[PDB]
Amino acid sequence: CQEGPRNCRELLSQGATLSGWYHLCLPEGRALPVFCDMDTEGGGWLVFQRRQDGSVDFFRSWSSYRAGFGNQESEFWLGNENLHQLTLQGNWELRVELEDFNGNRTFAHYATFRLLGEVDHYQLALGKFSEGTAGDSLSLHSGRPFTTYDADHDSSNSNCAVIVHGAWWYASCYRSNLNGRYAVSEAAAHKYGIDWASGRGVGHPYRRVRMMLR
Amino acid sequence: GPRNCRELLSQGATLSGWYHLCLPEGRALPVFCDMDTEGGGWLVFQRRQDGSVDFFRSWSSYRAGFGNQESEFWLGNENLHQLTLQGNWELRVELEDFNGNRTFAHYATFRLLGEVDHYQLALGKFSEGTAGDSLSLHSGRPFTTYDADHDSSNSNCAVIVHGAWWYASCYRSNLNGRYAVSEAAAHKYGIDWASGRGVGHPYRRVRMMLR
Amino acid sequence: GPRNCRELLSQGATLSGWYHLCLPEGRALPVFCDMDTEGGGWLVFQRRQDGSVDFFRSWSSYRAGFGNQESEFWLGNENLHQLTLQGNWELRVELEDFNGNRTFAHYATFRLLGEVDHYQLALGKFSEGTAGDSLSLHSGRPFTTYDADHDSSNSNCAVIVHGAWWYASCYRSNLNGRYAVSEAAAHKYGIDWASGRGVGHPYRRVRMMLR
Ligand SMILES: OC[C@H]1O[C@@H](O)[C@H](O)[C@@H](O)[C@H]1O
Ligand SMILES: [Ca+2]
Ligand SMILES: [Ca+2]
Ligand SMILES: [Ca+2]
Repeated sequence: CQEGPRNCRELLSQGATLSGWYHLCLPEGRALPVFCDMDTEGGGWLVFQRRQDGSVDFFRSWSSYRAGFGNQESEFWLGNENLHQLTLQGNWELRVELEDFNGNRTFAHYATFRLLGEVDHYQLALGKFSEGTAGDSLSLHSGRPFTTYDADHDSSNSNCAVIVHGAWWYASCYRSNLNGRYAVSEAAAHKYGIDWASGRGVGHPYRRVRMMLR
Repeated sequence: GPRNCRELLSQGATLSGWYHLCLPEGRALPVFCDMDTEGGGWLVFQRRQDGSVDFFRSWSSYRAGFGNQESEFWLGNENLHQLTLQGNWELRVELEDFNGNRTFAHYATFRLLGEVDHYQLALGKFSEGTAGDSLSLHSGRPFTTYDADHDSSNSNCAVIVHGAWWYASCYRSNLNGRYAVSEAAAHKYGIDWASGRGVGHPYRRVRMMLR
Repeated sequence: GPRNCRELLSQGATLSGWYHLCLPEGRALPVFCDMDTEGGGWLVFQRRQDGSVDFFRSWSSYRAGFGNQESEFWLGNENLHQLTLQGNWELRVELEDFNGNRTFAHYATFRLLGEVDHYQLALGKFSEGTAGDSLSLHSGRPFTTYDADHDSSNSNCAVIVHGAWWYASCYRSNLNGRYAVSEAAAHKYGIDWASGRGVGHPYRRVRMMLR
């Protein structure tokens, strides 16, 4: 990792103005492909999660969430270890984008986002809510470890990941569940899906979601 | 690094997609290469498909380029100037209507002058094309955006027609105009090619390409 | 990238998509890596899925590769020969019918000889596969295109069946064959796998991949 840029803002500043896949050079000297959104809200956003069509299975294990998974062309999770390494230094603001089946867009912004390391179960450290038409459904999850079906760290007598078919910084269980089970419409919706409580509520999911940092 | 798409094709890159070019300033430039059409080696510098990207942008935005490699984009006037400094690049314009019929226009050469000359279009002869000629009018004219009026109208054509182009008063083509998903949704001024479907009768997909 | 998709995955490349491999000669080769299927690390060298790309192509086109990163392609015979000069590459064939049913075929090893040997297929033993074995017949045979007949037939298999393959007289598999959008539009010879749906009963989606 022969130098490279440290984030999407730096790529943009350097003249990379089209959104798409770029390599960042991580602090440890490892190259990482990432999707940079160079257009929304001034550009320079590192998109680390995307839901679009239900083509990719998000009901995955600790190791899968740790390393990342999915398809560049469609849906993915960048990986918790990548996110921890990226967010160690610098202030990264979080933007969440949501789109319902009508094509109505809503959003949520948070001042900072950081994940602790694997020993701390990639615990979420979330900054304060700034603004968002979708409302705040992630603050509850701040301070909580990540749990998957094979790594129960939540505050429930059960395994929330198993219970609600996802992976997240579950409590018992959630106000948000963006790595939840995909549904192509309300009819096909699951009890627990790609939900944002303060927007459309539990059991009433979104068609497209993105989570992004700048 | 490679300086264009034909160079890339010659070295064995035979699949159409995104590649990196090396600009004179030692800058890496992502570009879309069409490695198939008419033998291949075409740098696609503008694409419209779905209305997902806003094309009503400022001088600075058009100078730098904007958009999404996954969908619609404008490569950027400065990028285009630097690319076309040398060589004679042929221009191919591809249009697709709402029924899916494709038509085209071919111009012998395409070059943009520098920013001091307002990215003036230098265009060779229309050679052939089922879409007919709707760019010759614009040859020799500076680029105009809503915040930088260089056209031949007392008003600002970019504002009147909601786009950016080498406007006169105002246009025979307007490929950076406002997107419309169907006819029914058509704007008075849209993604238009006057010799093709005419002003006010837009296309669903457009590509502008150099080779 | 390193030598194959497994090595990329092992270095942290966990998202499926287009990566670069560095070939023996020192040429960078864009390839698609599937980082998920059966643990991931598969290099996909052929993909069919729409019919948007013409697969009835010449010897030199099959040598160099052709298609679109976003959709259908053939990686190229010379590329495959270079990749398989070293290492052990298992072949996985993925087939999908018009109902979404997915079947597979696995072979222990896969290698292509050089051009002087007409990119002859060197195929290992069929291990398992719900689609059954329809490539074993083709092992040890030269590749054939409409402009280069090397098959075991008095005719040109590539012309008769409209594709390109390691034809005998003619085939039990024809995955580079003419696309069909339905079972109703099916051709005498199409994208066929004898032991699967059989000759004349084509698939909607196909991938050929190595690990
Ligand atoms: O029993 C699980 C439940 O946990 C709640 O806190 C959450 O609001 C619901 O979405 C549901 O997941
Ligand atoms: Ca628990
Ligand atoms: Ca004016
Ligand atoms: Ca013969």
